[PDB]
Amino acid sequence: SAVQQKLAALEKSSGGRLGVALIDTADNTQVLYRGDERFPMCSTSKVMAAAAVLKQSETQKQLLNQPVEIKPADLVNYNPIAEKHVNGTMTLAELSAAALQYSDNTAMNKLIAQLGGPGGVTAFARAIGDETFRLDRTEPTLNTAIPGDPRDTTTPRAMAQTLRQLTLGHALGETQRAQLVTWLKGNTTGAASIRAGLPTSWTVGDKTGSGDYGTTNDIAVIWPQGRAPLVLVTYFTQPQQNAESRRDVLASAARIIAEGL
Ligand SMILES: *[B@@]1([O])O[C][C]([C][O])O1
Repeated sequence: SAVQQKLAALEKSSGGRLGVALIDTADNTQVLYRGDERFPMCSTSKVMAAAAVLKQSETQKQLLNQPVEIKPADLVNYNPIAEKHVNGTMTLAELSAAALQYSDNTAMNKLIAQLGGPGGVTAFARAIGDETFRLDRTEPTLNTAIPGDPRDTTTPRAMAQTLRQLTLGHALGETQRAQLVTWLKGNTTGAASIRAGLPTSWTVGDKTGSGDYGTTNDIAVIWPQGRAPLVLVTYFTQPQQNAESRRDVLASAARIIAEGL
């Protein structure tokens, strides 16, 4: 299609490897580019950890209000919110929000611990029908994004389907789904990524990711004004370990997708 030709051209111009999956929930049509290739998730994996904790809260009704102590040893490489609460506590809701809206890595590690390790996050993916997602490591090493390494990867197709189920479907209870959507819509890290390629009037909830090898990711639910929502996953990684982030590629891919509608 026109869109696949434009995405291939964008990829060629960028020097890296681009993966895209769009689900249009109007007709459940899909647009895929490298849709079944594995990409390092980096921080887009935080959506799965937060959703797994939300799923737990369907039975443990007060779980999100449980205080979790932030100790100095807990701090890793990027902890914008957790740093503000060292030697104090954050609730699981606050940690989930921090992981999602600020990409706080300490928050992610506390969520992983709550789930019993990376295998607990992966188990939740399996439980909602995602056979592709795998979380193997904690922060910060899950961002190494080594070419060919299957650890901490998923495919665009799988992540788009899972994000659809979590936000628009019923993998979560009604209050939990609404909470997740609220958290994603409040993301603070996404302005230069998918959002930048879309009409300013569209509502977007997204989670970015970045890692080594210039890995630059964003996964989004998009609510166009007067139109069924869309789920868009854009993964990008580069051949040089020290490559710079390329959020503009994700913006451009979103723009190309949006043109085709
Ligand atoms: B994710 O990818 O988003 C930011 C943090 C930095 O390590 O991880």
